[PDB]
Amino acid sequence: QCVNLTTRTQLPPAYTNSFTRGVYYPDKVFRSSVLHSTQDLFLPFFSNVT
Amino acid sequence: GAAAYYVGYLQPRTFLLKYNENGTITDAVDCALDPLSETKCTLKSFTVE
Amino acid sequence: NKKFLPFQQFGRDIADTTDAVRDPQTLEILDITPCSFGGVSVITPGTNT
Ligand SMILES: *[C@@H]1O[C@H](CO)[C@@H](O)[C@H](O)[C@H]1NC(C)=O
Ligand SMILES: *[C@@H]1O[C@H](CO)[C@@H](O)[C@H](O)[C@H]1NC(C)=O
Repeated sequence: QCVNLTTRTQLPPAYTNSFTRGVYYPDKVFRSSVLHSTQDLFLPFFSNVT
Repeated sequence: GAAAYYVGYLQPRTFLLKYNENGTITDAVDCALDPLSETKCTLKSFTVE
Repeated sequence: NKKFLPFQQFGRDIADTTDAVRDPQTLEILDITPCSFGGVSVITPGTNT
């Protein structure tokens, strides 16, 4: 198709902050009562999410 | 109509985790946010005396 | 006796090794205790005695 949107508004991509979001399990590995820490492709805290 | 959805970008950060008895992630602590978070990741504990 | 989520397979210890597992064929929680207990101690008196 080529029909445009009816009410497409030309709005800028505004910004909010990822507070504690984006905390995933790094693998399929169970832990218990430990304070593990590692590096992987994370969602950075408090950054501009669109 | 009224609908909201947010977009985040994945970056190679470094986090601290805390597991409970049941093994869920209870708390998440960043490393490279401020020198306080750097300190919490350096001591391998988020309870700095 | 832990809470394995169905994707969670490998239990890790504080020493970051393999602790608790699950058979990929049959869903079951297991626990591992390593072998090779300790060493050899020899008690003897004096040979001339
Ligand atoms: C988001 O971007 C704006 C400029 O586009 C900047 O002023 C603001 O500080 C950013 N937010 C954060 C949390 O850094
Ligand atoms: C673990 O799960 C059980 C199931 O109800 C719950 O009673 C218990 O409080 C949980 N423990 C933790 C540390 O989350």
